[PDB]
This record gives sequence, C-alpha cells and structure tokens, in this order.
Amino acid sequence: SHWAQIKHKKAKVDAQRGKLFSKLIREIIVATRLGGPNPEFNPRLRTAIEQAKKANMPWENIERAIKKGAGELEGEQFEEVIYEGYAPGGVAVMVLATTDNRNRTTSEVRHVFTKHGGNLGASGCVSYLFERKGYIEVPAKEVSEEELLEKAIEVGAEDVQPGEEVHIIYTVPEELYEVKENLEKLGVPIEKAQITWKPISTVQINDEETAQKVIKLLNALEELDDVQQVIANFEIPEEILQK
Repeated sequence: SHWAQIKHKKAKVDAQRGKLFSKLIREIIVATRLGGPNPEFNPRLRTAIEQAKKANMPWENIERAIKKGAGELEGEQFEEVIYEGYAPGGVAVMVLATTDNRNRTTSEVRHVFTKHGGNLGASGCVSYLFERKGYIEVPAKEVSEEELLEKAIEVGAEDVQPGEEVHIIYTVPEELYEVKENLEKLGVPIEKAQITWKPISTVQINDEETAQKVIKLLNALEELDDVQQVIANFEIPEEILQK
C-alpha cells in the first residue's frame, strides 16, 4: 500500500476542499489548453470534468476553468512541469506540477526539498527509475478485493494492488481511458484516472528517523497548490506514523 494514503476515503471533505478544487481547476485548465475546450475531441478534459462533478465542485467553476484554459494565450500561462530530486535515504522523487510561474514553483520546491534534508536535482536525475503509466483508483468500500482483482485482469491491466481505502490499477499510458471505460462498463466505480509515474524498483528504508523525513518532505510537496502529484520509490516497513 506504499503511498495510497488519503487517511481513509479522501483527506478531508470540508477543510481541504479549496485545495482539492484548486487542483481540479488546474487539471481542467491544462487539459483544455492541451486538447481543446470541446470535450468531444478531448478525453482528458472529459475525465477532468467528471472528477470535478464527483467531488461536488460547482459546475460554474468547471465552466470557468475551461474558458481559462482555452481563452488562454496571454493572461494565464499554466503549464505542466516535472521536478526530479532526492529525499533522505536515497529515495527518488518525481513531482508533477501545473504552474503559471515556473521560477516561483521551482524555488518553492527547492526550499521544501532542502528543509527536509533532500535535494532538488536537474531534469532527468531520477526519471530512469520510473515508468509513465495510466493510474486508476477505485473505492475499496464499494467493491471487493476478489471481484475487483478479477475485473482488473479481465480488462487487461498492467498491475494491481489492493488497498484498505482504495484499490489501484495501473495501465499502459496510451490505454488509460480505454481501460477506465471497460471497467465502468463492468460496474466498477472510478475515483480517479490519470497519467502518473511508477517506480521500476524501490529503496528499502529501515531507519525510522530517515523514514519520517522522507514522509514530511512528500507531505510538504503535496501542500503546494502548484503540485498535482508526488511519486517516490521508497520502501518503508508498514508504518502509519504521520501523514
């Protein structure tokens, strides 16, 4: 279950909503800038819109976000940037950010890494330790380990890992939406469907001291509005101590 920690079905559907919506708004903006404001020719946008609706984000905010990503070109500038660096214990970290000011975000990220004993590196310092994959989340509460494990295989997934709160399904990146579609067509609810990076191997970290620094670093990166996803290749002995 190495990092699938939303604590138990989302982090907080009350105090944390502004932050979550801010990130959903960014995804709609970038999906729009990347494949157009017309969802019919934009599967990513179709999915971003759906996730926003599922999270109870006002439809007026969803519409506003699409106009911002399309009415783009001067007066915005949101782009996706990938940061790569190392946390203590030799743990590799990729950070997927969507920002309107790269220099600003880079400094915020660099500060976070340094504060926690890590080090932001240059483009390419860790990506060879990960692979780009489709990532699908399905609510544990609503399905079963057994039924889901079978359906994942039935649709033809790359990798599956049960969860206490969420089950995770990985796919070939180009087949992310095809798999999502086939899973919903079989009755499986989808909580999230997005492109992510998956470690090709993990780094075992047994020093409880080091483990805590790694986790605080990752948590700190998550607290940045500019950050969409944080991925690391650590391997920690079943520990819930902290976020």
